[PDB]
Amino acid sequence: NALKSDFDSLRDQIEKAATNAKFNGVSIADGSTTKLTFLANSDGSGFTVNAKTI
Amino acid sequence: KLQDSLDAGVGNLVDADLAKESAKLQSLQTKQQLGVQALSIANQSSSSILSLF
Repeated sequence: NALKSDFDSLRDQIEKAATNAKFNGVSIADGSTTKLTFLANSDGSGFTVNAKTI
Repeated sequence: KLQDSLDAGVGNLVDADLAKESAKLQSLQTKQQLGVQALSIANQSSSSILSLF
């Protein structure tokens, strides 16, 4: 039971660390969106960064 | 660690690169002085009229 409580505390900490990784209201690692495209050139072509849910 | 990364990101957005700004200052000083001499030359254009009379 003690090892079980340790394991559950560790996974709850993982949920906290994963959910709180935001910047300017967006996150690439929490699974909220599929991808984040950023401007790459003057014509509006983007720079894709696929999301990696952790 | 999260507050550190957030402050570093806010600094990455707002902070200026001071070396480029020092170069821009060194350019603008000379540009302002050349403009002052250009206006000083422009002020004298009417002087030729006195020779006419």
